[PDB]
Amino acid sequence: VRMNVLADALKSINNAEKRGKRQVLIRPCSKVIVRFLTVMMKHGYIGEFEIIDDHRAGKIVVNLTGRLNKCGVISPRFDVQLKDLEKWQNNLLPSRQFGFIVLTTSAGIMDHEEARRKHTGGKILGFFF
Amino acid sequence: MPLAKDLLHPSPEEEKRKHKKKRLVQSPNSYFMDVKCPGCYKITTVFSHAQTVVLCVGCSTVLCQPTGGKARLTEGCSFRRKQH
Amino acid sequence: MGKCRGLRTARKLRSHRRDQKWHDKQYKKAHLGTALKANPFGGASHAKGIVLEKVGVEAKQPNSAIRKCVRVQLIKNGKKITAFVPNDGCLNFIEENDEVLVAGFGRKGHAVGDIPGVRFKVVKVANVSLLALYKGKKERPR
Amino acid sequence: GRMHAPGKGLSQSALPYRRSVPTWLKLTSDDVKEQIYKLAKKGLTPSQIGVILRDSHGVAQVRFVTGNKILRILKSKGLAPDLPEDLYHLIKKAVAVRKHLERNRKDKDAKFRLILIESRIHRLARYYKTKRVLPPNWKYESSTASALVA
RNA sequence: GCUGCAGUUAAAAAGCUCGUAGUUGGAUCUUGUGGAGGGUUCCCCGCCCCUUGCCUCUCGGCGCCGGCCCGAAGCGUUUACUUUGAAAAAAUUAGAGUGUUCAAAGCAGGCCCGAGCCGCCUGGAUACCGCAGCUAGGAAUAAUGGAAUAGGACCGCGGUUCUAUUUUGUUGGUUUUCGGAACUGAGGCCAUGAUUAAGAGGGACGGCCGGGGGCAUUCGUAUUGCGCCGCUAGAGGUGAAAUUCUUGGACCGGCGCAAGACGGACCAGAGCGAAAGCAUUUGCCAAGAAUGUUUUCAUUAAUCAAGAACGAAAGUCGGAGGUUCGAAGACGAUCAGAUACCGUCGUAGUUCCGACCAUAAACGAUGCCGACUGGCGAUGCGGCGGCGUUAUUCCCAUGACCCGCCGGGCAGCUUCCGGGAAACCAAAGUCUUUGGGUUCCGGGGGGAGUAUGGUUGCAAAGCUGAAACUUAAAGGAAUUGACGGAAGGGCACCACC
Repeated sequence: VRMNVLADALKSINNAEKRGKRQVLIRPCSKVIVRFLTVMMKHGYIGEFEIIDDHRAGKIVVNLTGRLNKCGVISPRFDVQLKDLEKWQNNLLPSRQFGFIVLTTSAGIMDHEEARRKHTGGKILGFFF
Repeated sequence: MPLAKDLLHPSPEEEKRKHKKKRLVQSPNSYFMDVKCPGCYKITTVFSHAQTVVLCVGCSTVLCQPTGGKARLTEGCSFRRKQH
Repeated sequence: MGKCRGLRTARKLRSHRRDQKWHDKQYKKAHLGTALKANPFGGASHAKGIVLEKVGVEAKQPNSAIRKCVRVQLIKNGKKITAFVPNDGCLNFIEENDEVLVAGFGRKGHAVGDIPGVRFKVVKVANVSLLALYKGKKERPR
Repeated sequence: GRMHAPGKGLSQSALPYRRSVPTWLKLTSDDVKEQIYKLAKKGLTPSQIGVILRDSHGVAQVRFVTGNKILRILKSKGLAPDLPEDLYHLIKKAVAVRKHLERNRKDKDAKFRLILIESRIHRLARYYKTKRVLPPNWKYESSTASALVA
């Protein structure tokens, strides 16, 4: 089956970081997972990552540090309209000061902090902190 | 696990003794072979897991016996791969 | 957990909850109305009746006492209710074949304290309170 | 895993990354085609065809010495069958079961297994028939099973 | 309990599987540079092929010197989503202003002059309004779309047919022309059109494997009965007895025959089956798992109301059979009583064939599918490799034993993985840092699986299933005591010998 790919992905890197690891193997490589981890890399929670290529769908390998505490998925994907936002981020984050809800908009995939400056609502995907 | 092990670059057969679809790239574990048996003097090429009787045009008319795995040869000789 | 979290599963949620709400005790009394039909009250806070005759009602163990209740028939149903009488000597201020005003104990369906079979008490005899009869700031109007 | 058994298992074929020729080989695209057409005359069906090439002839597979699959080559001629062999092999099995069932009415195990293989036909049929690979009026019955397998 | 519950044992996963609706569903189809706004690349015009995709034009303006250029007109396959507008009765609510004597309110009010100003100034905002509908922008995400038995491109031509009403000043007879439309052939031009094959599924192929199932067939010993032979007095049975059996002789020993039942030891934290279940031989009939594969198909899937198959034992109906055991029943004991435990006898039943019945502690008391996360030694099956021995023709091919590796299967051991109320559990783990998919089901203890109506059944009953009234506890795990006609040690002439 593997109904939702992204939802199975994050639990590995969540589990792996707890035990004390710094290399993982996540499959089967969706484009959606790439742009997620790109945003998550900029802020600094993970390091550079290598995309292995296969014809089947690829495999991805990540280098990570203890800075991450947990990245979760939120499924199914609800809408946000920039007044629903404040209610979401209260429940899902440890603090106002830091933590980053991610979402996708027509202006691309980004954190919530950026979307507020573009006046774009959209569909929420996950979170991390 | 020592819980710090590399996974980018594996050992030549100490981390490529694994199941073939649990490797980083999927490889077959099979090969071809350029055979020239001495009852059918022709350069035949045959797959390792024959799955079926390979016939001969010489005095003989059998070259392989299929089994549950690699097919054993009746009296044949000359193994190549070549390369793959 | 252990249940659907679809995006188009509003029907399967809102029909399930509407069924499993009936297993609650409270909800099942309110909405069937079997409460109203079975009760000697119409849901009214009080009710009025006429005395039938005094009784003595024994207590549940460990306690032993005689509790001096009454038994009353109602005006608007004609059915019978057994009603407690409060403080000492207030029994005497209730006289047989007069009207009284009844009221629930304060537990809203269940028998209270060590007295069984009683679910109601008495507040006014004839436009005069048990208090003023007891304390002595009023007298019997007869 | 399995769709009418509880089991789970891996035995799937695994192809190499490469895909050249590779170098060592012969029988240009065209040579492979006439090599195939002869086989389909003899009643060798597309699955069998690729096997009998792979085991004793120089091909790795007939998808890297041609730009098409084994089946599409046969279909372009018009010499393809009117139903897929996959559907045929399901129906082929279930008739013998029904024969054994008439000869022995106390083999409840066979009766049970027939329900599986029966329902597996109907599911497969509902793939093809929506895709306009079968007539939208064709159904599976005892009578139509008898005639279509012959 | 959507946010946000629980189901091993506390209330609780349909006996099991199939299956339509419903819900849910893998991967894959574009990036860099000057100017402008913000950093030191990066986010309105353009450029590589594209850039708000095009043309075709013609009517009504803008231009520059008849000729030429660019805005408005058809639109980019369709929707969800998101963003901007329009359109939304008041009061209420939020909320701006205002000194109601303060406030609840209210919508007012505030200024300078003796009146001699015949007046001045100012408020009565703003927000919100599920949906659905209307409007414009975005193109990520989620659905939908095209040429594979070819038609896309160009004034490319032919063949064929219909039709438009304009002009030769006008009006009538004729004929082409032009425009629109419809249909047919042969030929150019396209890089002339197919994404991969999921550590998803289906299907073929190969060699094996198993108390899997059906049908036929074969065999063993015992038990009981019968016949015959031999010896003589007790035999059965229990804690102790007795019923009962016995010189026409039992029990016991020997020999042969018949009937029905049944597959020991070997037989195991072993195997197969969806579950219920499945062990003598041999053959036949159809079926299935796992593994091997550089074969085939190309998303064909997951879970499931309706509906469907199988489903222990007992029971019911009709036939066959009836050794053994045996509800019922008749006796003998034990007991104050003893309709029981124990002994003897014994019907139904137990067995087979054909119909019914649908229930169990149908228990791992633990839904199914998928992902991730410790260590170690075994066992059954397949495949792969080997330094080693042995079996046969000295052989090779191979079997047996030895060692290691890779799959999937029944299980075990180990611990500050983590969880749990604890017992315990590599899952019952990855849960207040709560969301992978989906079905079923639970709400204090009784009343009650009763009442009632529906439905199925020949019968027995099964499924579906309340309330009145009553009560403050019922229940789970664990700990300390006491107790035990529980187990192992030790001790006493207030215990015994």
